[PDB]
Amino acid sequence: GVIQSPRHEVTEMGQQVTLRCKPISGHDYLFWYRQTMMRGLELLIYFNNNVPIDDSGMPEDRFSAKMPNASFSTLKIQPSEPRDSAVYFCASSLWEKLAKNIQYFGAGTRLSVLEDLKNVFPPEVAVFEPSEAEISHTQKATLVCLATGFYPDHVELSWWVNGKEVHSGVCTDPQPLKEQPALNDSRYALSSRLRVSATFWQDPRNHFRCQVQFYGLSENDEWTQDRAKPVTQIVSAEAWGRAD
Amino acid sequence: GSHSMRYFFTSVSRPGRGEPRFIAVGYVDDTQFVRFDSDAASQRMEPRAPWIEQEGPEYWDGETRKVKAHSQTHRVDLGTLRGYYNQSEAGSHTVQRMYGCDVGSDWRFLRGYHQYAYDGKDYIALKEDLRSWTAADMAAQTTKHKWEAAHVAEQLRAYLEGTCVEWLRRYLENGKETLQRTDAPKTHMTHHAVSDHEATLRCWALSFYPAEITLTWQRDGEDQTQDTELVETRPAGDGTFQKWAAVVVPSGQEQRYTCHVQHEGLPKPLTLRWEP
Amino acid sequence: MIQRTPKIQVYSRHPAENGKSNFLNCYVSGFHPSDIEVDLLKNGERIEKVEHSDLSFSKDWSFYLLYYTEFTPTEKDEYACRVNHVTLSQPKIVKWDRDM
Amino acid sequence: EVEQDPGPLSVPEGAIVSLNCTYSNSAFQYFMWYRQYSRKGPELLMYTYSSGNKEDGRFTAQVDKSSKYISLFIRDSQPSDSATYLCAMRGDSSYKLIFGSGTRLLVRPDIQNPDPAVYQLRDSKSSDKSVCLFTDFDSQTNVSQSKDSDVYITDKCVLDMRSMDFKSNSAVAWSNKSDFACANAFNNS
Amino acid sequence: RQWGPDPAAV
Repeated sequence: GVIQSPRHEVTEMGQQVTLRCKPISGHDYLFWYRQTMMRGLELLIYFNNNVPIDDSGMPEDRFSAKMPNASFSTLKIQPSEPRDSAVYFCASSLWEKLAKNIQYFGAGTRLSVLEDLKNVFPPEVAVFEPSEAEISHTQKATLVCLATGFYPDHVELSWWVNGKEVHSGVCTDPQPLKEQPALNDSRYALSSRLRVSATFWQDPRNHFRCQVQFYGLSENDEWTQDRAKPVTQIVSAEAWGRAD
Repeated sequence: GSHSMRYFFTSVSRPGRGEPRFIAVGYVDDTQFVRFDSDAASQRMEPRAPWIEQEGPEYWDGETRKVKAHSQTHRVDLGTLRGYYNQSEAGSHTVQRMYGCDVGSDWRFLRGYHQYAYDGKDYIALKEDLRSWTAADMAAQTTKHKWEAAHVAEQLRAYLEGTCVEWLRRYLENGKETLQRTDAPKTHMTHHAVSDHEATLRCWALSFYPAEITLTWQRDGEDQTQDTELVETRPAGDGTFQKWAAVVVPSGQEQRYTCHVQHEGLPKPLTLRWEP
Repeated sequence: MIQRTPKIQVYSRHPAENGKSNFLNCYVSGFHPSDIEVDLLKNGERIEKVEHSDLSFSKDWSFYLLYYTEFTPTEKDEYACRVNHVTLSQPKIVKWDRDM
Repeated sequence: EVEQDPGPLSVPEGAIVSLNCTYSNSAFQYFMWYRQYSRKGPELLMYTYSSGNKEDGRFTAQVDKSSKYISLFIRDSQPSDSATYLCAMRGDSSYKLIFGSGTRLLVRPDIQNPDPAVYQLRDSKSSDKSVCLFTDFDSQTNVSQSKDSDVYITDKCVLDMRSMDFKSNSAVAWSNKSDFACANAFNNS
Repeated sequence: RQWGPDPAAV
């Protein structure tokens, strides 16, 4: 389907941000939307044959969209500002699908434009092993993963076992909650959960790993604090099978 | 009397310049009220009758983006059609569309229509019933299959039976002293000799609205079309119209001929005889 | 892939009176395709700043247009409409005949 | 403008859910509903051209152009119906959609075998630090916020080894220190 | 008022 990039952008306000979209091959309509994480989408603009048709929703100022050819569209913000943070969605269609109200959506660009990159923090991540009580109260075994201390909030948590990505038994939180709701802009935490039988936990061939992808600074960004550049990273923790 | 709303669209490809030329006009009856021209500077639907001027910015924004979007369709149609008929890219070609709504004296719906032409010939038309298409051609057949698959008829039927006839009523009301006025024709007659045995009588009708009139020469109370010539009725330029009708007669007996003038604004049909 | 030559009617808006203000019309119709050129002439010389209506078309798909300006007819001044179009191999002139 | 109540709606599985929107601009003619899981794109559900009522499976969408009011009903609602629901509409002049602000829908799992149990778990490495998970508890149970700022409680969440369908709720709380170690969490509503 | 948002392609 529709392909967007980047999937994630964290930057300081003042910076030029550019978002990109490739519609589905053959689609001659393309839409840019924005969703501020509170509400519904709004249409920013759409194009038909690379020509802008409805512009209504474009901000009066730092926003401009182009479609230099049928396979490629950009949306530019310059300069960017914190109020710009949002999930920007691209979509495309064809007449015959739009007549039945059908469009095809990209996976989105998630954008945080921050005032001070000095607030960016990677997560610390830990794994917790199944209770010495649970195992035989229930005959099932649950691991807990706990990502803490991160800003901003662009995190993706996955479980792997024996080195293959795991879905069943996994419940990761719907929302990452504020470590200090006191401050509007505050560090975040998030948990997940993996359950298997007591018999899978107890056998020693089994490598459980909580993998947390964090999105933060990139190569381009300046940094001069004493701590490590809060770069986009995979942070992870680990645990092993055993009948202890 | 009955009424219509019609839109006319023309795109002409132009190899070696950048875009097709695209001209759109709208009429209610015989009076245009809207235009768009892809070469003009405004790039907006423009008003051409005082009564659409009262429509607000939503309407103008909406009408202008529908008409630009329509010319975008025709951009694609020009290239598709050159391909259907295997034509050279060197040549300039024409796409025309017209669609509309008639209502009767009671302003209820009578019929809708949507017709399409390539190089000045019939391509496809929505049949009366608004469910169904006729196609001139095998190129037109594959478009017809496209249109059936995408339920084009259905949307057009809803437009034509709904919005269209509805907006026609709304215009007839707002423009009533312009659209619901009849300008009865000012008539007169001229004489010129052709030959020894022959002279021509020309019966005139001027400043009438709407354009329909019937001009007929009788001879001793009876129709006379043998040696009768009507010119195409023609715009005066002021919103009114003009037509004349001529008869070729054995001269001397000019008085034996009567011109007969029928028009909506004429309580009774009008009779005219040359008095010298 | 087909052509039609324009009909041409030249006429005034109001009955012509020498020395009185009026509009000279040239109405071209029946033609296809749409490009045409039309000049109004005063004694053979082209009148500058003519205007025209928006291109429309009839039932048979042929085009029509009204070209016009203000003018003030006189006893001796001749007027005419000059039309060129792919179906013509040189511009066609039709003179205004005020009885017409 | 399109007014939509934000909710959240919390409903027990099996319940009929009703969602709606009102608008003010006549000339909206196409009315639609989207479902959006959290962190994903909006998925078209149902779409009604001026046309009153439109049934599909457990979903029915309706439109009343007089009262400018639009609705979606979901029969026999299920946990996987949990999502925010958005209504969107347009006229015939643009493909521009106007959306309402969304309604968040929670369908609470029906726990057949509730087992209100609080556990502790070992940190994977050299750390006498850890968390207390409340699990296996009931759908009527609201895991509410904190008293002080030095414990952190995440909301409940719904885990399922699907096709082998055993469902399960779990919260998590934690603190840096002994002093509020597996102490009160207090559920109230 | 025109039919819209736009006509289907030939």
